[PDB]
Amino acid sequence: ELANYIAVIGLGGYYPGADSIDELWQNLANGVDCMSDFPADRWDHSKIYYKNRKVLGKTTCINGSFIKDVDKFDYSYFKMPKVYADHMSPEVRLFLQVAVHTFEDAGYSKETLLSRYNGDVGVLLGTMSNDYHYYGFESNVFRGSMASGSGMATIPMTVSYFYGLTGPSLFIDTMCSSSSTCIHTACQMLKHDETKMVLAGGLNLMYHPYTTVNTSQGNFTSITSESVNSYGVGADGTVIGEGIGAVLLKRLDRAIADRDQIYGVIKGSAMTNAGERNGFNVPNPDLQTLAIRQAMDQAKVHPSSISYIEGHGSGTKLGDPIEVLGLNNAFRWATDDKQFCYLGSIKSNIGHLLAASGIAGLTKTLLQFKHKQIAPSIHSSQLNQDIDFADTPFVVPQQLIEWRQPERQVFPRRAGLTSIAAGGMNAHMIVEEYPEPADSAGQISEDQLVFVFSVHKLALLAQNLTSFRDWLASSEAPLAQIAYTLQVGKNNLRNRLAIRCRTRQALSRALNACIDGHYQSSADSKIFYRFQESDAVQPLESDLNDPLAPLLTQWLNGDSQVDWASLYAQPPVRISLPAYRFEKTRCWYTEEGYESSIVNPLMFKNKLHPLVAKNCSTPQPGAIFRTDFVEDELLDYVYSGRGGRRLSAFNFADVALAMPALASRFDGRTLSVSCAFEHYIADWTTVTGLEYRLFEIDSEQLELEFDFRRSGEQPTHLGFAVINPLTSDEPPLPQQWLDDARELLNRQALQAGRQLSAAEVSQRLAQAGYDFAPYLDHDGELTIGRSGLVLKGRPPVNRHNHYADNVQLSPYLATTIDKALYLLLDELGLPQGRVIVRNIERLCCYHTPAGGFSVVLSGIGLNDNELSLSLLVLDEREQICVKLDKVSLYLGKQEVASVDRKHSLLT
Amino acid sequence: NELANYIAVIGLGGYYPGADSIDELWQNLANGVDCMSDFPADRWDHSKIYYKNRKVLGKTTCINGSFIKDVDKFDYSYFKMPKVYADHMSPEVRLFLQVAVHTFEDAGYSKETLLSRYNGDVGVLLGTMSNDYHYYGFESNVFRGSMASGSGMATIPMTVSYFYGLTGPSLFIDTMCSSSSTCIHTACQMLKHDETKMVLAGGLNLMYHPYTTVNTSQGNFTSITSESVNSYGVGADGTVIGEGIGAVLLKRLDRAIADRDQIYGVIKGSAMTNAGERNGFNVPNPDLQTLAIRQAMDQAKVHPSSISYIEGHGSGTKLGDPIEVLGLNNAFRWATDDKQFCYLGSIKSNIGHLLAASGIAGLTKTLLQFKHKQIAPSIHSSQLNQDIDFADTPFVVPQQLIEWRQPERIINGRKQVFPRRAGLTSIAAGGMNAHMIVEEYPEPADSAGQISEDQLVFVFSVHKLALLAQNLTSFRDWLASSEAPLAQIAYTLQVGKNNLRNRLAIRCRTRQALSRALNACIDGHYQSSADSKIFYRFQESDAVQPLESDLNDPLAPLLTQWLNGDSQVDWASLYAQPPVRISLPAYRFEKTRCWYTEEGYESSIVNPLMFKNKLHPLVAKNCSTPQPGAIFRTDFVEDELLDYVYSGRGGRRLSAFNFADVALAMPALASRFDGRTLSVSCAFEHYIADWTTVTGLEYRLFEIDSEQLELEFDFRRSGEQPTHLGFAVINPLTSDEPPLPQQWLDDARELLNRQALQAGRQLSAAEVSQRLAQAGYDFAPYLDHDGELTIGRSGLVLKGRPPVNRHNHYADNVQLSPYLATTIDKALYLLLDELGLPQGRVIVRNIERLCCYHTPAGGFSVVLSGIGLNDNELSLSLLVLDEREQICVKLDKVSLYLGKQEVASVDRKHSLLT
Repeated sequence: ELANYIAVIGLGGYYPGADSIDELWQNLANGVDCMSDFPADRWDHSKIYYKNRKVLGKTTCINGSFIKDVDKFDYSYFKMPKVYADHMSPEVRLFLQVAVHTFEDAGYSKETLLSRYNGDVGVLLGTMSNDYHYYGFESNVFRGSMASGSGMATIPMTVSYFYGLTGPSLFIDTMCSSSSTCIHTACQMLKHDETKMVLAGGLNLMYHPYTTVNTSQGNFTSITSESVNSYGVGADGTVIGEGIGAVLLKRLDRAIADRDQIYGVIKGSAMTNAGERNGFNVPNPDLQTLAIRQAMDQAKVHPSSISYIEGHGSGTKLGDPIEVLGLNNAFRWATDDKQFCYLGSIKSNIGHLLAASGIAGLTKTLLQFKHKQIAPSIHSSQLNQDIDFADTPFVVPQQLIEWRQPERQVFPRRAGLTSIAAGGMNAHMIVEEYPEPADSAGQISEDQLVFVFSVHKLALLAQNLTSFRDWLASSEAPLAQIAYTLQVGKNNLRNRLAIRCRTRQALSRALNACIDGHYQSSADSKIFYRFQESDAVQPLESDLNDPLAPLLTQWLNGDSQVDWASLYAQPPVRISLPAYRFEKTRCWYTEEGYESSIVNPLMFKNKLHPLVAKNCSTPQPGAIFRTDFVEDELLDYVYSGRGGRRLSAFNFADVALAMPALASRFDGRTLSVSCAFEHYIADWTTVTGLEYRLFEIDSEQLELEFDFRRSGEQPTHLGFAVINPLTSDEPPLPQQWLDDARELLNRQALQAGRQLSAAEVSQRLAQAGYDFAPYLDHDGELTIGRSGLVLKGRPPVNRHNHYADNVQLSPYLATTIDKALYLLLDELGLPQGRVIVRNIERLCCYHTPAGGFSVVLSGIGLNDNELSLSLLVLDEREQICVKLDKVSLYLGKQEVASVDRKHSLLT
Repeated sequence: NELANYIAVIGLGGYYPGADSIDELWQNLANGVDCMSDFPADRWDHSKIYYKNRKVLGKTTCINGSFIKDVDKFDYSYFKMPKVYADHMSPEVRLFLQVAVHTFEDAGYSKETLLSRYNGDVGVLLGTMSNDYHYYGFESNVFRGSMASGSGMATIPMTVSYFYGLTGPSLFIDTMCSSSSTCIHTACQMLKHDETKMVLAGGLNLMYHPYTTVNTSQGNFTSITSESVNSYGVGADGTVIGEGIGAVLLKRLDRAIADRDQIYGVIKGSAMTNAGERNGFNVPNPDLQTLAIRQAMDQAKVHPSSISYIEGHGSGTKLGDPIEVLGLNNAFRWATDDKQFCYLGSIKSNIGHLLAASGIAGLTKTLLQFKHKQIAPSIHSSQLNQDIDFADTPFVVPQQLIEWRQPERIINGRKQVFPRRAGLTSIAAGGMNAHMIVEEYPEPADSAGQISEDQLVFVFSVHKLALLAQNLTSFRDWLASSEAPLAQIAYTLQVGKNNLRNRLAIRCRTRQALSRALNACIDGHYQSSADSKIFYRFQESDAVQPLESDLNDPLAPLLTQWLNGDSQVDWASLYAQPPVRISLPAYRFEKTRCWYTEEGYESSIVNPLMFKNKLHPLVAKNCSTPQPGAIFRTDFVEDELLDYVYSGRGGRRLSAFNFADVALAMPALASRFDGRTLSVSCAFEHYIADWTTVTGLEYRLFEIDSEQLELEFDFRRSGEQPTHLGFAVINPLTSDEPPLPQQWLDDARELLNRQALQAGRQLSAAEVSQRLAQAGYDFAPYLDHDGELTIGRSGLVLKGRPPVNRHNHYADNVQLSPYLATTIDKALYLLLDELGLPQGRVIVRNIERLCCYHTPAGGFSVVLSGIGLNDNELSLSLLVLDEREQICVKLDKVSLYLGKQEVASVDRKHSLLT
């Protein structure tokens, strides 16, 4: 039956929070959460983030997990021109590095694959995205440009090309189960002797911001959680992470004969599709169960003998319980025993790696075999309430524990691994530990020990050796396994170094003499090298009676096929050596500060100002600007009230402030503006445009007429503003006004007088028929005083438009003022009063504060049908950010008759 | 035992260019029909993105292709899906889903039958090299918040598996061009090892987004000269991409024989290899192709002499075709010294290279060859590839439709008659090779089965009553050309069509009765008669014409269950022997348009923002202030202005006449003189010898009064302040306007006649080209169609022919095109040359009274006359006329500046001045 089993002989990958596979294990073993924020060096996530799916074009993904150096690629090492690497998908580049790590980890240089198998090796992998082509597409939207990105099949075939492989090179996509499907396929290929080894794996990356927009619209990721709570407190959805992984697979009889490292044995694997169900993305537990049973059957293993399951564990309310039901039904036909098998998921640590979820899971499980420990499965200190684990075979491990061989006969450590595709595909495989051989150190005479290293760049030699020296200090491996694997399992590159010695001491000293750059061959070591890059040679002085002399002479001279094995009476078993340190040269289609239009779309960046799109001036005196009013381009500005969609009058204050720069005028000066409205737009729904006319009246003064229009109608005149530069010249603030604000702010910090919570402020606005979603609905506390009122605001971190750099008086602030004004109306006995601004006199605006602010209304008076008042906006340090001498409000028929003239505020 | 090693093809479907059914495709193949066509106008205007070579980034060199119809249409209702969902879904998923139905049904397996027989244990395996629908939503998101579009690759197979409730492996697999063959190969192994009961395998290629062709063009593997794939023929530069969607239903041979399926053919052996070590990612190794062929042959236990047809990759490249034939020869010649006994062709000659679908296309042709016992011609090979010595090979490329004989050989003393056997080969650019050996299979003697003719009923169902008449018409048309026994039609209708909500049954014993009844139903008269009884239940409208109780009649219960809407109905119990499945006509899906955009949409890829964000190609944006005058500014970027810039000795050049066009554009930019004919004069105050250094252009426009605009224009260079360039006056014409002076018209007349007659001193197009070349000009990529020059006593004329493909196909306010401006620069240079300045500099000082009455649609003539030399100024009058000889542009006077050594060098006695 050994011809039916498959050995994993090689393991590699890049994972978030770890620089090596062994660092990955320490993180797992120590329950480290490896999720993090979207990294600032890719894009600024605050510019595309929004809390729910209702604003199209943003993403609801709060965070993820990320590998380092996604843009780095050693193009020189893979004999590729740089311009080519710059245009090639990172999926291809980084998988190519991971492939070298996995072959090398297994103890198979390129040259050894040719010798042993004449390249008869397959490569199978999948990914669910490959978005690099967007760089060239987007550039082509603007200008004639080079396409970017690589076809999916280019990923495996480039590995096969670089390594000269003749076995099957396939890209396979089965969504989330893709890497497991590749692993399963590899096993069949190997079982039936179609190729001698297979490299199988997968990846998931998120280097383009649109990847997260598309993910968000797929509606399967959480909009609340920053973690994947595998079998714990179920979320609305999963969280996506990054990674790249591969295993090298060989049929078991052959791996034994070849004396490979065997991380574990795959003894059964099975796939099923969900089948008939109601909903594309809905699982059928029974078809999961079936794959699990087929895998166990094929492995000839009774389910009592399984002691660990690496579950899918994607973290959802409804997927997790379904998965466990699937597992339970796959066990309980054979036993009634409860909570004898551990159940976890690496998703808890690094998130859902989509196509790579299967290989990530297998990586953890193999690591557990190797250390004979079960890692914690985190974010599950509270277990999913819809799962009754006590009636299952399963316990979710909360700490690092000894993986004991279970007794029931003592059984070896056996695990099952499950991967589940959204679209229906399931995979389960049974894996078992394998014992290290008794004779794994091999046999070589000591005077024939030599340690050979090669790098492609002399710049990197010091690093590669430094990395190898520290690994050595804490390695347990016999010197003959290290020597043999260096000889047979490292790509033989152009700068070559040999250290002949027979102890660890000597090897370290020698290493340090090389790292320090002098290469003085000590008493306990001889150092030889040939560095073809520089032509430097420290020649081997050779001997007649010495089998090693010619072999070493060939290697140093650059030959690629040296009979190292002849030095050994028995070959040592292969071992894991530290990964080659690739050169980290950036290869990317764009400059580093680049922001895709996905971050700033053209509804923002094609406008001079969010409410002033285009200059349409004619040779006539005066400048003319025009804007198409499209509500969805202006989600920062428009809100609902009783009787229609609205937009603060104070936003036209921000337009008046922006005008002098649009006229190359009053540069660097801060401005006063007044503004008078001759019409009230109760419903902006059918407004199609805005027009502005700007006139220079003299050197000190600009005037702005503005209008709107609707489909089919002539223009309607809207308003008129006057804009002046500001100076030291203007009077000090009246003392009465500052006293009132001092007193109002103090009753807010102390909470005296009529006082409404944010929640109560929300209900008043809600019951008045206001809706401020998606960007204007953060409400603050209200203080009502003897002399006026204060309403706090806190601008959202995420707004719609993060491009415009000329918005001084922000729409959040503007709208916050509209709210203060309504609340004043309410306070004066007008719970339904319309806020109609007739006039604004002498508004100065330094900036909208990035933190909280307070809006203060005082000096409130009523005359005929006008409610006048003074307004200030202070920040959290109580620095005045806006000062506005007088707002005049217009009170309709109904407002005049209803208004409470008694009110203390008024008198 | 051994038959369990072989895989039967029991079903066949697809969509291919120039064919509305698989039968029509055979007819096209049998008749040698070229199915390539122009990029279709109902998708995009190819002339706006085409360029002849790869030097212009953003365009495509793809001349043509092949295309299926109705790439935008999808029966979302049949597939139980909201329309909005269908609209955002990749056509790859949508169309493969329809083809999957055709293929299951062609095999004779409804959904309900797949469930009863195998519990859905059926796999789905396909690939494609493109899925570009996501660009609609990406592009829209570049502009505004928008829904994403497109489906992931694995959504294609899993959607079929979802709709059919299948539990077998559902995989997307990409091995580039060999993808569909890799899928069929993989299916065979899964079926051999009994991992699943049947597999649907296939592939597809589509080009519905213009960018797909841009990306292909930059891949540098398609011909820039040929409108055909010349498989094994001459003129093989690079391949040409075609569209198609194909699948086959596969089952293990023993199971297929036992179930009495239609067996189109038997796959007896299949192997895959990768190219391995080699010099160049896209370079083949013929030895690894040979290894694949040998392994397939070994696996089928076939001697190479027994193979009588090969469906070659045949991609029509200069390097690939000889290499492929080398690989095939090496795979054969070890076994036989026979030459030219086996036919070799490729369906790519008819429909182009279907990339991932190349293999299932080739398999489709081969299975049709077996069915008809004929070898189809392989076209575009009447002259054979000159680097292939075919007489030293086993192979000949068939030029006609020929009968496929069972080949026969006495081998090692024993007469062997072999069945028709074919080898098929698919090759990927990146290394992967597939070869499979496929063999004809004989039709059973008793395929008609047995049933009492009283138990014949013909059952039909549709999802929408509105499509009923159409489906019955298509069945009736098929029926009129078919002699299939009635029992087989009845049974395949019973087990092999998805059972849908509107159900119709015609019960009758003969053809004549069935045809009568179909005619009736088709017309909406569903009444029974002596020779036929008609029953139905249309759940959609709730109309019922039920049968009556007959305790005796075997058909009553089953028919009642079926009409009532039951899925599990034991039709097989009517038959003493079940008939063999036959192919019935495809269901006619509703052709509703599901697309992300409206019809008429052009991607920015067609009109990029470097064109569409400008008010005019030379006038990007208004930057005016409140002071009188309008101000415009433009960033000078040569690559955004390929229509405009050329090279001369000094450097990069831009015709001065382009500024007359800018002036002509101005009054519309200022809302002035709408509709009126304009007159423009301009004076140039500086000559730019190399435009390379120019970074920007600035324009100031002023109203002098009612009837006059003045335009000032400057340029700037990096880190310099604006330099002045010139000054235009723009006035509208009155109809106070005198006609053209008579002399001037006489001269033009005579000169155009001299041109039409090829009279006097003429320079051919080639000579004019060398005059300019020897003077250091280069007009690539857009301004280089040099025409003939005619010189007479008093003027000259140069012919212009504006190329169909230019850089900017978006601007609508270009009246004097840059091609015409630059053609004027050429004429003026040729004047200088003829006056004795073969290296003369054209420096335009002044343009007096230019009117552009119309814009030539195509060809034109530039006429120079009234030529004078006064001090250092060469002045002339100029006309542009179109092919009808209507005056498009008239210009009283151009003034050229000549330097002093130029003034000394001119021939003062030349007739042009005399």
